[PDB]
Amino acid sequence: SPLMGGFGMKHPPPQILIKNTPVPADPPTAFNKDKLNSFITQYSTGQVSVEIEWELQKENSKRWNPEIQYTSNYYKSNNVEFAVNTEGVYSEPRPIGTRYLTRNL
Amino acid sequence: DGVGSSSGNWHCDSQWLGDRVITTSTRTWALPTYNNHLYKQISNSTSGGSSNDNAYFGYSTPWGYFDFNRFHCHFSPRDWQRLINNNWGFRPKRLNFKLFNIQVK
Repeated sequence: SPLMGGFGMKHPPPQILIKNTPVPADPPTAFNKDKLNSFITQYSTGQVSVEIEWELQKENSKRWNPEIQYTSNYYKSNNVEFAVNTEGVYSEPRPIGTRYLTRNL
Repeated sequence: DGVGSSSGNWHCDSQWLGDRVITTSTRTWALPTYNNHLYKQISNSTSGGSSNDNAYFGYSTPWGYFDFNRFHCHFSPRDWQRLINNNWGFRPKRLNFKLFNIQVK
């Protein structure tokens, strides 16, 4: 199990590598054997989509009293947590774990 | 059936399906003799009431009655927490009622 947290796999999702194909500038009219070092300045943009299906393990606890749950605080604040600021900057105000429900040992 | 055979089992559990939750609750009850098997006319005069706003007339019966018209009679605190944290609405659909293991002393 990865020490930083997560799922350890011998064959994880493969690395996806992307590069802009070089586009040479105008070459000299006389042959030169050296590799070209004059290229048209280029960059690329586009959209990327990733879809992941997750399997869930439902809880079947017989605990009587209510569990601890992650919840936002109703108390008034200048900004909504996990939202944008007045300058459009998105922020994550706190780390959120996964361990709120309980089960016996 | 017979004296030495139970007429029912203890059923108390909650079953959570996709769009439905089934709550079952079993309780032990005690029923005394009310009014010494008599019907009695009652009123604010019999109870000593004086105010016009609290005057009444009615009858007290030797019968008891079963009441389960409170949510905690069916939902445990954990089930209630699940219902309120995971659903936009709910409503009762059908009812099953049982009396068993009668013991008269």
